[PDB]
Amino acid sequence: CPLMVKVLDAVRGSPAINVAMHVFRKAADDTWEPFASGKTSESGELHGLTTEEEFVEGIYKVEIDTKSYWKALGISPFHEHAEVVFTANDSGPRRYTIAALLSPYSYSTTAVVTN
Amino acid sequence: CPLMVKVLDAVRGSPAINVAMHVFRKAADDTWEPFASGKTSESGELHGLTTEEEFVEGIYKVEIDTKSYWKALGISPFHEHAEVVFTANDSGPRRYTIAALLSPYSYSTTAVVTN
Amino acid sequence: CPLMVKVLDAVRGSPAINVAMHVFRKAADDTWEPFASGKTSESGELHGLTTEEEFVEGIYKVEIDTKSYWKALGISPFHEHAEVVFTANDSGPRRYTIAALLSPYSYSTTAVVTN
Amino acid sequence: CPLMVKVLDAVRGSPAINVAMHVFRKAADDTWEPFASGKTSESGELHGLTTEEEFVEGIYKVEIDTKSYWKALGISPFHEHAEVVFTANDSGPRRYTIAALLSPYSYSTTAVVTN
Ligand SMILES: CSc1nc2cc(Cl)c(Oc3cccc(Cl)c3Cl)cc2[nH]1
Ligand SMILES: CSc1nc2cc(Cl)c(Oc3cccc(Cl)c3Cl)cc2[nH]1
Repeated sequence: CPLMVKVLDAVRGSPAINVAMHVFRKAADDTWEPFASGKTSESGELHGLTTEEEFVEGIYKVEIDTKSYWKALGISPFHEHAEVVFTANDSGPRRYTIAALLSPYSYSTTAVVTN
Repeated sequence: CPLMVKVLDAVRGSPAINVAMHVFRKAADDTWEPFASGKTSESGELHGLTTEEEFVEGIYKVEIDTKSYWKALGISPFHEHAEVVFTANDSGPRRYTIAALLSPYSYSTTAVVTN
Repeated sequence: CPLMVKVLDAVRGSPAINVAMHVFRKAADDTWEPFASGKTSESGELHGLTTEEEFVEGIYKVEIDTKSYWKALGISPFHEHAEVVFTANDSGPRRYTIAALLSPYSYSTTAVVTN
Repeated sequence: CPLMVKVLDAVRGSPAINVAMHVFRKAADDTWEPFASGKTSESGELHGLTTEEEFVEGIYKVEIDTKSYWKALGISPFHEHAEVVFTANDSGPRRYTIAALLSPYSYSTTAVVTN
């Protein structure tokens, strides 16, 4: 699994469950083409977005739909979504974990890159 | 000053100086049109982006060029840029402060909305 | 002002007001002796904790009563308090700003050390 | 496993490996008694600190030795250590995961509490 996302909720002290996210890849004409999408499980994890063959070099954007997550819980948050934009596989294949911690007016994201 | 941005460097424990950013407003056709831009000062702050008359309700995107910042320090970063995407909503007098804390593989952002 | 603390609320997107904290200095027998204390202002800031003459090199602990803050908002928090423990070291003129961003089950803290 | 700790490094984009930590529990005389200790594995995780029987109600402090971690990597950080202080098992047994993200001048911690 070369691209996985883990999301935690800092208000409830729990995984962030049912968070939708869309992944895009920058096309040669510099537009964002849809690449993969999914939602976090009961563990706050989203696996199986892509494969080693399909996950070629490029610039990728992970849009985490944090607004829909908070609204579904009856909370009005600040951000529309959280964005994680990065060049992937520039030096050969890597495995990426994107971790996110969500509050209504704040979020943090970090990346774990392994070879 | 209805919109200010402050950027901090978590590696050096200092304001992030000379960090360029652009602010976009979402248009009716869902494109991002330029709205304002600048570079952070020696205090890591960027003031004077817009005025109350101009800063109407809408969806705004702040795109922070974190990659050039790390590159100029000789450090290889993960992210192409940091994005902060939010709705401005009229609810009493509201000043927006967007803060971003930068590390090579991570960033945190929070909003302080005051009266 | 060689030592200032700023506290933000990530649930409400606001300064954390009336947050009490104590600062301790480590003594030669490894106990923590009281050094300074106060409560954050309406801007979430606590100034005037110490002076340059008094703020000598040493290990300092800032103990922030985050639990009382959340309790007064009707929210059950995880942490008993937030601690920031650091060494003050003379390297040019150095002002210390300690920032803490509070959520019920999380906190982030950073230091900005300027000249 | 009722108490586990996961630590990530925001500078290297990796688990934080070989981070030492000491856990203390507040005794009836209000002193901190040593409870458990360990170091994070290659995955940045520390398991096996305690057992369900031994992990009774109380106030616990997890001291994460972030200074030794950064120094061992030749970096001079701000904090002496990161502290996580919390009441555990007040409403019956729970499982706690403490997650931490480390930068030289900043850290974030969050808690995941499951039943
Ligand atoms: C893939 S299993 C897993 N490892 C984790 C490591 C950490 Cl640090 C974590 O918390 C965070 C995740 C993102 C930003 C911050 Cl600021 C924090 Cl604190 C959750 C984690 N979940
Ligand atoms: C209301 S104006 C304001 N000044 C600030 C100074 C600091 Cl250092 C601050 O910290 C942070 C900024 C971003 C992420 C994190 Cl994780 C933290 Cl901790 C927030 C601030 N907001």
